[PDB]
Amino acid sequence: KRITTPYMTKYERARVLGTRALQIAMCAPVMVELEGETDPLLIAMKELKARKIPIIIRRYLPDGSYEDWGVDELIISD
Amino acid sequence: DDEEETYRLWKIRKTIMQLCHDRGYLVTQDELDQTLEEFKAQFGDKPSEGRPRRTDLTVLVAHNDDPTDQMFVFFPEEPKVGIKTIKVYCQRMQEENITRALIVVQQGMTPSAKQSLVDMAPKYILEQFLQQELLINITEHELVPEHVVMTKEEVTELLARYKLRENQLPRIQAGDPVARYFGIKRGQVVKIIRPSETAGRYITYRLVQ
Amino acid sequence: PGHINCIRTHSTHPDDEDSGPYKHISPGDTKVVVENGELIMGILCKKSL
Amino acid sequence: EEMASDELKEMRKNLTKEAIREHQMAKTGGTQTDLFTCGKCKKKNCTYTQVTTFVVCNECGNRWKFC
Amino acid sequence: FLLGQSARDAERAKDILCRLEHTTLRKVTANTAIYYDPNPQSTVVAEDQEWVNVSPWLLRVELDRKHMTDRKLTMEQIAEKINAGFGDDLNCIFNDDNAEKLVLRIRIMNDDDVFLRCIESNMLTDMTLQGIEQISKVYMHLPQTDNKKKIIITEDGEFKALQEWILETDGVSLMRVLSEKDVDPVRTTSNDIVEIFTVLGIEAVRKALERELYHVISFDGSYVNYRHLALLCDTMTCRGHLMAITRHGVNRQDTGPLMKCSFEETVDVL
Amino acid sequence: SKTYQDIQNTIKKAKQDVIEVIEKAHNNELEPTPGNTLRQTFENQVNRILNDARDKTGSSAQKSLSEYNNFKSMVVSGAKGSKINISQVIAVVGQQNVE
Amino acid sequence: EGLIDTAVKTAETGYIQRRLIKSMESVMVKYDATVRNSINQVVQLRYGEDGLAGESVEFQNLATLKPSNKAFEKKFRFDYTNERALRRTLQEDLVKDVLSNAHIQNELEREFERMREDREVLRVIFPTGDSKVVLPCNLLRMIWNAQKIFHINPRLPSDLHPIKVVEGVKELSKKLVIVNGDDPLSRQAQENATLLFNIHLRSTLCSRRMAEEFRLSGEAFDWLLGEIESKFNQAIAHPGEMVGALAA
Amino acid sequence: RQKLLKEQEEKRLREKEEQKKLLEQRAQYVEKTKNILMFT
Repeated sequence: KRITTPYMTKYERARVLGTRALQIAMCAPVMVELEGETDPLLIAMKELKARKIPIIIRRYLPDGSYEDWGVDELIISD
Repeated sequence: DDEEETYRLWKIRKTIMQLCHDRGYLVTQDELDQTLEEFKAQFGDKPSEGRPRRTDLTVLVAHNDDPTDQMFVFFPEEPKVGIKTIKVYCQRMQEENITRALIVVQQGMTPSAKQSLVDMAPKYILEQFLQQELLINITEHELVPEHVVMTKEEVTELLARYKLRENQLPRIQAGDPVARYFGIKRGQVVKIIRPSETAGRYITYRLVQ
Repeated sequence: PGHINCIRTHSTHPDDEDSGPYKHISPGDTKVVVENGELIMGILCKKSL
Repeated sequence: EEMASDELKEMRKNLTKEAIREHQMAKTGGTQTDLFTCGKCKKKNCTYTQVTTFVVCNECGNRWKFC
Repeated sequence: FLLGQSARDAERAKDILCRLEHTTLRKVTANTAIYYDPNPQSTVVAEDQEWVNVSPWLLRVELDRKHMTDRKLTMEQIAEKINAGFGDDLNCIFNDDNAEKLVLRIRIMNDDDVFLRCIESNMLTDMTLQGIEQISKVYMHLPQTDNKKKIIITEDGEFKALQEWILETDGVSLMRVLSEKDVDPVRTTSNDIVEIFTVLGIEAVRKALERELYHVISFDGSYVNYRHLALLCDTMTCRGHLMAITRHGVNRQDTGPLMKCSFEETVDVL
Repeated sequence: SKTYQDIQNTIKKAKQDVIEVIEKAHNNELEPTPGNTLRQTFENQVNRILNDARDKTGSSAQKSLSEYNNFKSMVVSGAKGSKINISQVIAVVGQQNVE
Repeated sequence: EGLIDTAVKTAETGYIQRRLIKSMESVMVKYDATVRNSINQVVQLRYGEDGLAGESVEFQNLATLKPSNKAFEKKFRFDYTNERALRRTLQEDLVKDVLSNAHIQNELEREFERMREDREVLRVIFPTGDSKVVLPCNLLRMIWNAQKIFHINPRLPSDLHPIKVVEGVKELSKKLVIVNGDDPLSRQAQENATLLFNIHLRSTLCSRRMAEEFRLSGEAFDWLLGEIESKFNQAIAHPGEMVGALAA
Repeated sequence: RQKLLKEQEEKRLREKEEQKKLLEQRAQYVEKTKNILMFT
């Protein structure tokens, strides 16, 4: 019964990319094959293109309720 | 003046009829947009100590769905109306089961009268309108949008839909001329419809408080 | 880049030119016309860039 | 006013006409031309002013500028 | 904006302007001289006006002709107003509209020397012969642009903008102006924010403020997206009353003590 | 070297016109324009005459330029400048209004 | 004089901007697709009364606003009697279908009636006849791009039945949603918000104009619908955007 | 053509509805003018 938009806003995309890059920088397992690159931020961007980020976004509503939206479920803007 | 006074009385009567029709009270299509010729032919067109004197042109109108609910429209002659006049009006009003009314005062009521008006509010609702404010109908102005008084059921439905508390809706004080025109009181939401240049139509809501 | 399509007017574009003949062929090289991302007519200025 | 003499009536009429004229406001100046088509009324009558050339519609009154 | 046939012809618009413009004695009076004429029939001055009509003093308040004709007044209404305003205590002997000099004669019937001075001063400063207060003078300019021309859908379909006379005052009354006849009570705005809130309503104030903002921001040819203007207008008309953007309107909202101190009045709000 | 002749002729015509307006105002012929006093309408007429003269001079200067001119190229490009700048540089500066 | 004006402006505009920024600092678009402030007080049910970002909006024109009654009839009616015009515009396998079948005629009449209703609405909302309006998707540019890509060559009879256009426009009017919810109030708000854009879409996409000035084919029209829906979806206002600071 | 005819008679029904409202409003006015009279 989720009513928020099915598209990923730019703010959420930026924050997810940053958090995932920070996690890879701290020696975390990747969810995608590396083609010969090392920078964590590009790794996160490739990951977002591949829709394999193990993060789910909790959009809080003004009333107080919330909805858990998964990166691999909603459509990516860029 | 004689002719100007008649014109002012006719305009006030037209505005009162339009207000009653807007609120929901059933009125003739004839008297709703009656010209001034039949006004002259009806009363006598001699307001200066003649037939068309105040308190005789008063009208009582009942609501559409509730024929048992009416409202008087008085016209006291005293320029600085006191407490005795409103007292006798209320005393004569008590015979009938009517509760609402509307007072048309020449000039601003004395502050001592407003206390008595608000005192009898829970038992007999009555408000005032200066004649200078009734010479024009604001709801027809270009800036003023089309207001719709809502019912409690749809207000609750609205509040439940957006999951938003009625306290969070915008505010509008009862002193607003539109608010007194429609007779809305505290704790009541009014629909607003403005022509939106970027979205065609945009409907917002405002709670009186 | 790409296949862009847009129409703009030049700064020194005489107004009395669209109404009369030579609308699609301007003697003064005005009436910027771009099709498939290729400049065809007109002189580029601030109105277009 | 009606009972006044012919000379007095003529003087009063002239004074009233002069006052009515003087109460007016001077029209905005400009070069009127029909070479510009107003988009708000579809008419050709209008007035221009060079300063950028401001366009003022004559009948419709469409206001625009050309750089 | 004129409503009746006066919108087309200026002859029936000049009277509308005159009635909407404040006219006092000072605007129509030219000279005012007091005389201690003992016997009313004596008439120290040579004027053949008193004995036909019939206190040891009178005021000879002669009026100008050009101004009186410009505002289109008559001595009858002037005498009626000057007699009713001060009660049945004086006796103004007006003059016929045939003589060259528009002389008058104000006498009192029932310390007394300065009473005439005081009454002449307080009537000359303000008497409101024909018009309303606040409004000082009114202009008459035809609309040259579409922002003020009348628009009516023609039977053929085209809009066909019409050129009609419109007024431009210098004060703020609105309320007493809309009640006047031959005045469109639908398109006559006020150009003021606080005034409309006591006449039309908060929504009308929002619309007028939006229009004024758009007018003042688009005067230099610049363009601002309407969404920002609407967002400002709603924020300034959210609590019913016109909250001021200054420290006296935003700190009154129940936002929070930590937000109020940031803008201004730190120690006070804390 | 012909545009200079046209500009000088236009300036002389404007001077003659403003002198004639001053003479009419002195001898009490210029009637007050509606909505304004005598001094106000006199000043408005003088300003309108001067602005018309300046616009005529600027138009004459612009129409006398060559395609190889750099001021005109840079103005029509809109990169930096305007027609009024060319008018002030060549034809005539104009009125120095204050307040 | 100019220098003094510049100095006093540089002194005053800063204070003006500071007061403007400090009054609408906490206003934002929550995930409920509504504009509120720090006190959770709703200021606008939809951002900008429509719920669209200010970046993806362009100036456009309303073709059905300020015609003449005669010209409006001969530009948006799609006369189905002159078979010669239909043969010139549509192909032979469509003229017989649009003539014999009466359901198509009734549908086209209903479309024209809706177009007239939209024109009356536009006239009663936009007085003074202002064709210049701002809308998300520039439909003329999209049509031009479709023509230039699919090589429409507007001289040959196109293969695009009017019923295809009608059903596509109806489905697109359903797909573009702002106020989600089947609730009657929700549907009413959705219709009110996305009103001008739908009117413009109907005015540009007709049975007559598509077969006389655009000549788009079925594939071209489908690509056009897809592009329009994608661009409108991208034009939606992103929740969590600080619109108060942007306006200030 | 038949659909046009039925629409026209539906408008006629709406007009008769106006007639009944006018008669009802007059039939209550005949009673209300009495109150308007005794009020003064």
